[PDB]
Amino acid sequence: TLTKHEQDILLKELGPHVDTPAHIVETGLGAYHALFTAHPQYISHFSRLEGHTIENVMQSEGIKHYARTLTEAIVHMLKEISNDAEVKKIAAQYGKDHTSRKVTKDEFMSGEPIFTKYFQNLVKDAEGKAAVEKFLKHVFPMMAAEI
Ligand code: HEM
Repeated sequence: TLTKHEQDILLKELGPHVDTPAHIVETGLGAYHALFTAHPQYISHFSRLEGHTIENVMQSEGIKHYARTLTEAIVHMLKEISNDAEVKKIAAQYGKDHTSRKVTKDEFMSGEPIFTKYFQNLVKDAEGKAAVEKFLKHVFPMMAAEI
């Protein structure tokens, strides 16, 4: 399980990106710009991104909705990342948000390297970039097991 120290480093270094509603949305938008630039065929899987392609998805109203839900799901797991039983419970809930959707388990896991690089570019030092990678490597398989 991640240590309380690692939880503290993550919360401290990601704090300026998740401290206001506007910051939450800008952090999420960056994650989707990375995910869809690598895999633009994933836009079609999200119901509110109907009618859009890579040329115009980032300007949509629907992408702002998912920017908040993705980022706030991540911050909920970060807040409990040193509590093994709670983060496993939370991650199971977020994985279950994907079971009946159009996304495959392989597509879901393809987000790991993209979100790791993106979130690592938001933090300031190597310790925090390593914690971001450890965090995502721990929660991605918990969520993916529900898919
Ligand atoms: C850190 C990893 C991830 C987290 C925490 C996460 C979290 C979520 C959450 C909370 C929802 C529900 C959205 C809502 O309330 O509207 C959702 C939906 C969904 N996610 Fe993820 N997700 C992650 C990775 C991915 C990846 C890599 C994909 C790949 C395409 C993906 C595809 C989807 C799809 C297709 C939906 C359903 C959206 C709809 O049809 O409106 N997720 N995800």
